Formats: sequence, C-alpha cells, structure tokens
Amino acid sequence: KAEKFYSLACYHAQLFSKDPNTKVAALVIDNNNNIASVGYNGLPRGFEETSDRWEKPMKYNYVVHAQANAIATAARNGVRLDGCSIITTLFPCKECSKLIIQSGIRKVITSKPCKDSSWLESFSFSNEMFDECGIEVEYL
Amino acid sequence: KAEKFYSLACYHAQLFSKDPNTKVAALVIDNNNNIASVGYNGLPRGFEETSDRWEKPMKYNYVVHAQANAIATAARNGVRLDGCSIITTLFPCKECSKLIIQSGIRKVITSKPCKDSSWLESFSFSNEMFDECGIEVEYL
Amino acid sequence: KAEKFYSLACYHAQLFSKDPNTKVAALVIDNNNNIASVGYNGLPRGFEETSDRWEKPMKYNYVVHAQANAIATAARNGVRLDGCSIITTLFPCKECSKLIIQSGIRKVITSKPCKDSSWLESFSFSNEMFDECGIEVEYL
Amino acid sequence: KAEKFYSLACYHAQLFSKDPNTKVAALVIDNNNNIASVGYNGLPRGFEETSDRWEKPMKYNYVVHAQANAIATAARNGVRLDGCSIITTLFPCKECSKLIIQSGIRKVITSKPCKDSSWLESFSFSNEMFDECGIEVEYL
Amino acid sequence: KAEKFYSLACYHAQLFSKDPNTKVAALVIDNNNNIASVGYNGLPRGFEETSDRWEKPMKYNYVVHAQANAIATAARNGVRLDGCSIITTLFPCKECSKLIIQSGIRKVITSKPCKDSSWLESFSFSNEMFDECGIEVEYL
Amino acid sequence: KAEKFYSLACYHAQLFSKDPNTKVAALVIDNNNNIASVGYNGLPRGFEETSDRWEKPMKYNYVVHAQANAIATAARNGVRLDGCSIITTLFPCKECSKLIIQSGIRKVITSKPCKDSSWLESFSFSNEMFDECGIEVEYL
Ligand SMILES: Nc1ccn([C@H]2C[C@H](O)[C@@H](COP(=O)(O)OP(=O)(O)OP(=O)(O)O)O2)c(=O)n1
Ligand SMILES: Nc1ccn([C@H]2C[C@H](O)[C@@H](COP(=O)(O)OP(=O)(O)OP(=O)(O)O)O2)c(=O)n1
Ligand SMILES: Nc1ccn([C@H]2C[C@H](O)[C@@H](COP(=O)(O)OP(=O)(O)OP(=O)(O)O)O2)c(=O)n1
Ligand SMILES: Nc1ccn([C@H]2C[C@H](O)[C@@H](COP(=O)(O)OP(=O)(O)OP(=O)(O)O)O2)c(=O)n1
Ligand SMILES: Nc1ccn([C@H]2C[C@H](O)[C@@H](COP(=O)(O)OP(=O)(O)OP(=O)(O)O)O2)c(=O)n1
Ligand SMILES: Nc1ccn([C@H]2C[C@H](O)[C@@H](COP(=O)(O)OP(=O)(O)OP(=O)(O)O)O2)c(=O)n1
Ligand SMILES: Nc1ccn([C@H]2C[C@H](O)[C@@H](COP(=O)(O)O)O2)c(=O)n1
Ligand SMILES: Nc1ccn([C@H]2C[C@H](O)[C@@H](COP(=O)(O)O)O2)c(=O)n1
Ligand SMILES: Nc1ccn([C@H]2C[C@H](O)[C@@H](COP(=O)(O)O)O2)c(=O)n1
Ligand SMILES: Nc1ccn([C@H]2C[C@H](O)[C@@H](COP(=O)(O)O)O2)c(=O)n1
Ligand SMILES: Nc1ccn([C@H]2C[C@H](O)[C@@H](COP(=O)(O)O)O2)c(=O)n1
Ligand SMILES: Nc1ccn([C@H]2C[C@H](O)[C@@H](COP(=O)(O)O)O2)c(=O)n1
Ligand SMILES: [Mg+2]
Ligand SMILES: [Mg+2]
Ligand SMILES: [Mg+2]
Ligand SMILES: [Mg+2]
Ligand SMILES: [Mg+2]
Ligand SMILES: [Mg+2]
Ligand SMILES: [Zn+2]
Ligand SMILES: [Zn+2]
Ligand SMILES: [Zn+2]
Ligand SMILES: [Zn+2]
Ligand SMILES: [Zn+2]
Ligand SMILES: [Zn+2]
Repeated sequence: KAEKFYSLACYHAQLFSKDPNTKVAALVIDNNNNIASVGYNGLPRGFEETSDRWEKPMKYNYVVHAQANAIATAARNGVRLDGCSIITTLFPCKECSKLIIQSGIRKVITSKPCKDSSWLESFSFSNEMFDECGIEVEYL
Repeated sequence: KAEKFYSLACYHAQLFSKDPNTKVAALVIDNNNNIASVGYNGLPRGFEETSDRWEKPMKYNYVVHAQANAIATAARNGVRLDGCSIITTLFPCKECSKLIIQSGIRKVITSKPCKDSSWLESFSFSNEMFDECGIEVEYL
Repeated sequence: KAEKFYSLACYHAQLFSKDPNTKVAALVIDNNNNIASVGYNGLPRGFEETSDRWEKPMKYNYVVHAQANAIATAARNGVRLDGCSIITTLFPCKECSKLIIQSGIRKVITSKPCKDSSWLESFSFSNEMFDECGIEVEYL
Repeated sequence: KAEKFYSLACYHAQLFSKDPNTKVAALVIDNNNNIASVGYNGLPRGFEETSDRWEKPMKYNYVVHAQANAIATAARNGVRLDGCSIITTLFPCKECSKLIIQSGIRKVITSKPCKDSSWLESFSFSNEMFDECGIEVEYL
Repeated sequence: KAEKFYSLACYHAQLFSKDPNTKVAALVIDNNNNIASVGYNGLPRGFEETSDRWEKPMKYNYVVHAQANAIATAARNGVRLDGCSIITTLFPCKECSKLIIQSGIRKVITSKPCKDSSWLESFSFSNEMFDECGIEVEYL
Repeated sequence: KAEKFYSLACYHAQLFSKDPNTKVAALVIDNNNNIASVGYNGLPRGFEETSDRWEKPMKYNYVVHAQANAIATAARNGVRLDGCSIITTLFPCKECSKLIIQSGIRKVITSKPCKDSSWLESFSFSNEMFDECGIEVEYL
C-alpha cells in the first residue's frame, strides 16, 4: 500500500505542480490507510505565477512545499492529522520536518535523496530532528 | 480587543519561549474573537534544548516559528482555521506568510517591524504575497 | 483542474482496486480544490477477496462502490463534506446518488456513461434525483 | 440503555418516516452512550414525494435507508463515527452493512428479522460480511 | 418538523431521565433538520443516584440540565453547534440561556411555561438575554 | 507548564473581564500541552453591559463563568475537549463542575479557594461530584 501511495503521489505532482524543475507531492495517511490530506508544491493560491517567479533561486522566496501544503490544508479545513504517516515524493526539508513533528505525524515514507541534491544539508537537520523526536523514516 | 490579544500574546511568549534573544507568540482568532489556536517559538517537541542549539545562527535550523506552531497544532488537532485572523508579536517571515495564506487565515495583526530588523527582506516577500493574495495586514 | 483530478482518480483506481473488470475511484473536493476524501471500489476492509467473491454477479453482494467509500470514510473520520464536489471515474449508481445528495455534495463531475453500459437504468434514476434535488452534473 | 435507544428509534421512525409500509430509524451511539448521528428512511431531501414513488417496488429506486442516512449525515456534518455502535429498528441490508463496516462502526444492535421478510437474502450477505470483518451483532 | 422533534424529545426524557418530578430533554438541530446533539436531565455521569440526591431541593446541587448536557456533549465530542436551533421540552433557565447564547445557537423552540412554574423568574432573565442578544424564541 | 498556564490565565482575566470585583479565566489544555479552548467571565456576547447589571447580586443573573465559556466556545466551534485538563484562576462552582464532568475534562488545576469566599458551599458540591466521578483536582 505504501508503494502504491508513493506512485499515486508521483502522478499528483506531475499533474498539478508548475515547478519547472522539481515536482513534489505528499499524502497524509491514517492507520486505516485512508487519505487525510494531500498537497503539492506551488506558489500560494492566487499569487501571480510568472516565469521570473518560478526560476531558481527566486522561487524559494515564494514556493510552498508539498508537505507544508498538506499540513496547512488540514489546518484550514480542520482535518485532524495526529498519528498519521506522511508519504512524500521528496524527503522533507528541515522546515517541513519541523511542521511534521509539530502536527503529530509519526512516520515519513519516501525515497532516498539523490545525494547530488542541493538539499542534502537541509535534510541532515531533518534527520537529526526526526530521530531525536521519535518520528520514523522509511525508505521504499 | 486586538490590542488585548497582542498583549496576551506578548506575555505568552515571555512565559513559555526559551529563545534567549527573541520570544514570539501568536493567536489565531475567529470572527467572534474566540481563540482557535495558539503557538510560541521553540525547538520541536522533545528535541533536547542545549545552549549550542539555541545560539544564533545555529538555532534557525531547529526553531519552529510561533505562527507555524499555531497552524501545525490546528492540523494536529483538526481545528479549522479557515477565515480566522492571526495576532502575532512579530511580523511573519516569508515562510510563515505562505502558511498563513494556505491555511485560509484572512488577516494579520501585529506591530510594524523595527527597521533595524534582520528580517526586513523576508518581510518584504511576505507583504508582496499578502497583497496579491488579499490578506489584510493591520498594525497596532 | 477537474480534468487533472479525474486523471488522478483514474490512476488511483488502477493502482488500488482489485475488481477484475471495472476499477473505479472518486475524489471529494471543496471550493478551494482541496481534497476532502478519496475512495475506490473494493470488498469491505478485511473481507477475504477470493476469486469467487470477485466474479460477476456475485461481487455485487460484497463490493463497496468508490463514491460510497469516499463518503463512508468521511463519516468514519469526521471530515465534513457539505458543499463539496465529487469527481468520479464512473457515473454514480442510484444508491451512490442518494448518498451524494444526503451528504451535501453539490456537484458531480464524471464522464458520460458508455451507452453499452449495464448501469444505464440505475443512472437514469440518479439523474432524476440529481435534477429535482439540484445537484449539478458536469461531464468531462 | 441499548433497549431504551431502540425504543427511542422506533418512535423516531413512526414520527418522521413517510414509508407507507415499513418505517425505519437508526441511532449511532458512542462509548459514553452519547448520540453521534440519527437517521430515518425517506426519499432524498427535496425530492418530490408522490404516491407512485412510495409504492412497492418503485420506491426502492428512490428510498434512502435509515442507516445510510445516519452515516451520510455524519459525512455531511463532519461528525466522527469511528468506533461507535449503531442501534437500528431493522437489520441492515447488505448495502447498509457495507457502509457500517467502512464507516468504522463496530457493533449493530437491533431485533431479529421477521423471517417472513423479503430482505432475508440481503441480510444473509450482511451477516457474512459483519462476522468476517469483526462487527458484532447483538439482538435485544 | 419542529413539533415532531419536540414529541421525540418528550419521549427521550420519559425513557432516560431519572428525575422523579420533571423529566426534560433537548435536541440541537441544524438548518437541514439534522440532529447535532441530544441531552436529558440527570446527575453527572457516574455520580451515585440515591433517593436523597434526587429529592427536591437537594437535587438542584447535582442535576445537570438537558440543554446544558446537549451543549457539554458537543464540546466533549467536538461537534459544532454554531447556527443551530435547540428544541427543548422545558424553557431554558437563565444559566442554560447563557450557554445557548455562547454556543452560537440561534433559536429556541419549546412550550410556553406553565404560569404555575417555580422557574418564571429565571425564565424572565432568559428572555431578556435572548431578546437583547437576538436569539429567536418560538413556542409550540 | 501548568503554573505558566495559570499565570497566562490570570493575565487573560485581567485583560478582558469586565467584572468589577472578581476577574476569572480558564484554559482547556490537551495532553500535548496545546490549548484547546479559552474563556473568561463576562455578560453574554452583545448583552448591554451597564453598571447596574455588573453590581452584586444582580450580576449573577447575567454573568457567564469562565469555565462555562471555555466549554460553550468548544461546543460552538466543534473543538473536541474529551480527555483535556482545565486550568482556571478560580475553583469551579457546582454548575461549572457539572459541565466539566459532562464535557469529558479529566483534571482541574487551580488555586485553593480563599476560605473567606462566598462560594465555599458551591465549591463543596463541586468537590463531592469531582471525587466520586473521578475528575482529579490539583492545587498549585
Ligand atoms: N489540491 C490542492 C490545491 C492547491 N494546493 C496548493 C498548491 C499551491 O501552493 C497553491 C495554489 O495551487 P495552484 O497554483 O495550482 O492553484 P491556484 O488557485 O493558484 O490557481 P492557478 O492554477 O490558476 O494558479 O495551493 C495544494 O497543495 N493542493
Ligand atoms: N502550547 C504549546 C506547546 C508547545 N508548543 C510548541 C513550542 C515548541 O516549538 C514545541 C515544544 O515546546 P516546549 O519546548 O516548550 O515543550 P517540550 O514538550 O519540548 O518540553 P520541554 O519544555 O521540556 O522542552 O511545541 C506551542 O507552540 N504551544
Ligand atoms: N484509502 C482507502 C482504503 C480503503 N478503501 C476501501 C476500499 C475497499 O472497499 C476497502 C478495503 O480496501 P482494500 O481491500 O484495498 O484493503 P484491506 O484493508 O481489505 O486489505 P487487503 O488489501 O489485504 O485486502 O476499503 C478506500 O476506499 N480507500
Ligand atoms: N433528521 C433527519 C432529516 C432528514 N433525514 C433524511 C430522511 C430522508 O431520506 C431525507 C428527507 O427527509 P424528509 O423527506 O422528511 O424531509 P425533506 O427535506 O424532504 O422535506 P419534506 O418533509 O417536506 O419532504 O432526509 C434524516 O435521515 N434525518
Ligand atoms: N445520551 C446521553 C447520555 C448521558 N447524558 C447525561 C445525563 C446525565 O446528566 C449524565 C449521566 O446519565 P445517566 O445517569 O443516565 O448515565 P450514567 O452513565 O450515570 O449511568 P447510570 O444510568 O447507571 O446512572 O449524562 C445525556 O444527556 N445524554
Ligand atoms: N475570547 C473570548 C471572547 C468572549 N468570551 C465571552 C466572555 C463573555 O461572556 C462574552 C462576551 O465577551 P465581551 O463582553 O468581552 O465581548 P462582546 O462581544 O460582548 O463585546 P463588548 O466587549 O463590546 O461588550 O463572551 C470569551 O469567553 N472568550
Ligand atoms: N521538503 C521539500 C523540499 C522542496 N520542495 C519543493 C520546493 C521546490 O519547488 C522543489 C525543489 O526545487 P529544486 O529541485 O529546483 O531545488 O521542491 C518541497 O515541496 N518539499
Ligand atoms: N515569523 C517569525 C520569525 C521569527 N520567529 C522566531 C524565530 C526566532 O526564535 C526568533 C528570532 O530570533 P532572532 O531575533 O535572534 O533573529 O523569532 C518566529 O517565531 N516567527
Ligand atoms: N456508482 C458505481 C457503480 C459501480 N461501481 C463499481 C462496482 C463494481 O466493482 C464496478 C462495476 O463492475 P462491472 O463493470 O462488472 O459491472 O464498479 C462503483 O464503484 N460505483
Ligand atoms: N437496511 C434497511 C433496509 C430497508 N430499509 C427501508 C427501505 C424501505 O423504506 C423499508 C422496507 O420496505 P418494505 O418492508 O416494503 O420492503 O425499510 C432501511 O431503511 N434500511
Ligand atoms: N432549563 C432547565 C430547567 C430545569 N431542568 C431540569 C432540572 C430538574 O431536574 C427539572 C425540574 O425539576 P422540578 O420540576 O422539581 O423543579 O428540570 C432542565 O433540565 N433545564
Ligand atoms: N466557577 C466560577 C465561579 C465564579 N465565576 C465568576 C462569576 C463572577 O463574575 C465572579 C465572582 O464574583 P464575586 O467574587 O463578586 O462573587 O467569578 C466564574 O467565572 N467561575
Ligand atoms: Mg496558482
Ligand atoms: Mg522543549
Ligand atoms: Mg481487502
Ligand atoms: Mg422529503
Ligand atoms: Mg447515572
Ligand atoms: Mg460584552
Ligand atoms: Zn520543505
Ligand atoms: Zn516564520
Ligand atoms: Zn454506486
Ligand atoms: Zn439498507
Ligand atoms: Zn437550565
Ligand atoms: Zn461556575
């Protein structure tokens, strides 16, 4: 089931993300394997999406990460995430990892980062926080 | 009312936040002036808070912002924030601004940043996003 | 957007549904295009899925429909659906249509049934109920 | 308490159901004996109720069952049913039994079917699914 | 509909309430006539119900009112009551009226008090608060 | 943490309560130390606040207690209080104690009453109900 959800998230990212380089999506799943929340990476809702704003490095000032969006959407709609797992097509950065911990999510399921990534340092802080705070990491 | 909530938020930060430089709190409030969520800045729950982890600039890798915490708590407990206002003792950084927009919060109430702040560039992106996305900014 | 959700729903069905003839999925989506609930067709959770139980016509006694599942999951988790739209890879049968009406879903988005379908009579009652009760039907 | 809730449901059916032959109601009860959801059998809300549409067999194309309505109402309003019991004046048919299982309801409390019933075959499938999926049945 | 709910409430009180003098129940109902919460008058859950504790006037120190119970249950289970109506077999006392106003209930439906009632003074304050705060009172 | 929440509640009462003699506030806290609900004592929302209505003894006919307001607000907004603790600047009266028990709150954290209080008899009934119904009382 986890691998199928990962495949489902890869497709969601390809369908919806306007990021020209890296399309990211995340699914928050409860203990009955039901979907509690979904997000993809994009500029905030209604924010004009121009070519200049989607180029690197400018885009980092504007882009909302997929995992942050799944959690913000649950806050917006009042969907309780405590105790769920998060399945994400990309390992969460340090800022998303903070949100995952504080939102009560207990497990991150994803793929091992391409260690040519420019996010490797951010991911190192993610792993330090996850392991000490007791959030499991599972790689498919 | 907004001013009394800001004062309450200031006291919340002084009571709870362990940041040695800048203690921040935020309150999310609905149209009846009822409190829907509260947060303060701090390291993730259960992350050992050593002096080295709270020193600047290392603390930025670990500290969870007050507004991010209030939103993440609402996702954790399934408390709907759509349509609420957020009263914060510090203007939200660009990342918190993305969360505010995506969680359906309509209005930010805070103090005008001290123009000696090191966060002015981040706040500059916050206001560009708030203005295009139609989030009202109210200064006390 | 509706078309991308329909495509995502199609992939969800192909990944998860064990029906050997017709795999169906549905997405319930609010006015911000956020996903509130998801379902696919399958036997009840934990019911052993033997070849005999999945053969037609015996499977109709056991199979839970995708739209029924998405609504039942929302009841299970307390996720409010009032005012949402439902995007489904198959037009809802008359029983699913009753659930859609009673759960406050306002709009059905799907494909026009293949006029070789064995469900045309059931769909005929669905549309009579949708029209009198004011549920919009939108075909992709 | 269970028998009093059953009596309460019998009265609710008599008060509200327009079915000319069989009036049905159901109460979803949590582990503190609080009422989480209530339904009765009827045509969908706002659907014209004519004599022709309430006659047998035509009515089966239109009538929403009491247990299906209690669950659809919880989906509509975002009331969490997971782990509750359902007390119903009539044994749930196979379609309602699927919804009961998927909505997380753990126990069905009702009266033994009159085994002159035309629903006996549908009830046989209900019992097969309940017993294998671990939903208890209690007869008063 | 309001009259049928009042009748159902009367029966609920007769079935469940242990008050030897006056059995009271209340139903909180949304704009679709769905039941959001139900209560009846009784001592707190688990408080031993001796004859001395149910005798007047000692019972007033312990008895929980039906309308207070329906609201407290909604707080317990997180069921939103904002905008609902309350149908009660007895006019709410001044304390219940404060709860009704603060929980966002918009309308009280009940019977006109028997002018031999010992609660007329309390009801007098109830109506002054309902009128200034804009809660509609409807008598059956 | 409990003592800091008590200090936070004392300030909230001083900021917001218009009671000329005794300002009261209460915080409902979950097992992760997150704030679920907040209240202070005051006349009902929108009720004209005149000097005559805030004088003793007239005010008791109108004033909503802080703990009752925290619970009514949770009912209004659909915030689930079951299993939380309540931290209050004043010991709950017998009527608030009934609401605390019925709303699923499991622990009262407060300060020992000034035993020159005119509420001592009401508090005696509170303690009888709390101890028999299994709600803990903790004094700071
Ligand atoms: N189901 C959804 C819908 C939206 N979003 C997030 C992704 C972006 O951060 C933001 C906005 O998404 P879009 O840009 O796709 O949608 P807009 O509303 O901005 O419209 P448009 O596509 O015209 O830009 O919301 C999400 O995570 N999940
Ligand atoms: N009501 C609360 C409780 C917690 N938090 C946030 C602040 C921090 O980002 C994180 C953890 O807070 P603390 O460090 O104060 O609490 P811990 O659980 O880590 O315990 P300790 O005080 O021993 O560090 O949760 C919050 O915003 N609001
Ligand atoms: N995210 C989910 C998970 C489940 N279901 C529904 C589909 C079926 O009606 C039922 C059970 O699904 P599965 O058969 O896939 O899962 P089980 O729990 O039965 O396990 P298994 O795959 O071993 O049969 O729940 C759903 O609609 N959406
Ligand atoms: N508290 C309620 C209210 C309604 N329903 C269900 C029963 C029917 O399936 C549908 C419609 O009920 P009614 O026919 O009684 O109400 P309408 O809104 O259709 O009005 P009318 O009575 O004029 O037909 O809603 C329910 O289960 N519980
Ligand atoms: N569906 C319910 C269940 C309970 N209550 C309220 C009524 C009383 O104020 C309290 C306790 O009800 P009971 O006394 O009937 O139930 P107990 O749990 O105390 O058990 P017992 O019947 O053995 O006294 O809860 C309610 O309003 N609605
Ligand atoms: N965050 C809040 C807001 C309000 N209340 C309660 C306290 C009173 O019982 C009632 C009304 O509060 P106020 O009198 O402060 O507010 P009003 O809306 O009545 O306005 P005003 O201050 O002009 O009287 O609501 C509360 O407990 N918590
Ligand atoms: N935890 C993360 C990290 C990154 N991203 C998003 C931000 C960018 O849109 C993209 C990475 O862009 P790039 O590969 O160009 O750095 O992935 C995300 O959604 N979640
Ligand atoms: N929108 C923001 C921006 C910053 N902070 C927090 C992070 C740090 O803990 C502190 C600022 O630290 P300093 O003053 O050392 O930059 O405020 C916050 O909670 N919300
Ligand atoms: N509204 C509907 C109608 C049908 N189905 C499911 C039931 C079966 O699993 C499949 C159709 O099977 P067949 O094509 O063999 O009739 O679609 C569904 O999920 N929703
Ligand atoms: N599980 C079930 C089965 C049936 N019914 C309803 C449908 C009809 O309105 C009535 C039975 O009608 P009859 O006895 O004429 O078949 O009961 C129901 O609400 N729930
Ligand atoms: N608004 C009110 C007022 C009273 N009661 C209850 C309290 C007692 O149990 C009963 C009245 O008792 P008596 O008739 O002896 O005064 O009604 C109630 O539930 N709601
Ligand atoms: N459990 C209680 C008891 C009392 N109060 C409020 C009611 C009055 O506003 C004040 C006490 O007023 P006094 O001290 O004049 O009796 O405290 C409260 O909020 N909660
Ligand atoms: Mg966009
Ligand atoms: Mg800590
Ligand atoms: Mg299965
Ligand atoms: Mg009708
Ligand atoms: Mg009892
Ligand atoms: Mg006021
Ligand atoms: Zn990230
Ligand atoms: Zn920030
Ligand atoms: Zn169907
Ligand atoms: Zn049925
Ligand atoms: Zn009362
Ligand atoms: Zn009190």
